[PDB]
Amino acid sequence: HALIKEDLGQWPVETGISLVNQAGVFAVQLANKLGIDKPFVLDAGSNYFT
Amino acid sequence: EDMAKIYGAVAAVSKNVNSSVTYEVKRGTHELIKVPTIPHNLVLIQSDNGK
Repeated sequence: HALIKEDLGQWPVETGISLVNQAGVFAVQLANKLGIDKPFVLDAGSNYFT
Repeated sequence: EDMAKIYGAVAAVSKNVNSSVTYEVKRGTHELIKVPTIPHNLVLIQSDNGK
């Protein structure tokens, strides 16, 4: 048996309060992890071999 | 960065919601003491000859 797992981390969620407000806080941290918070242009063209 | 500040401020407001209160109900309650003996207040008076 084998499987492929995508690990985006663990984010605690508190009940009794609005979920969307907590999502916004975690959204900026998620963008920081993926490196997409600041304006960027992808250069992966040279990442190849023959 | 300024978006994290705005999002943090909103979450602070949403977290200001109150859940419940807790208190003790003790008014009207008093402790009980225990009396060990029964007061009779009786004395027997008898003459010397017993008549």
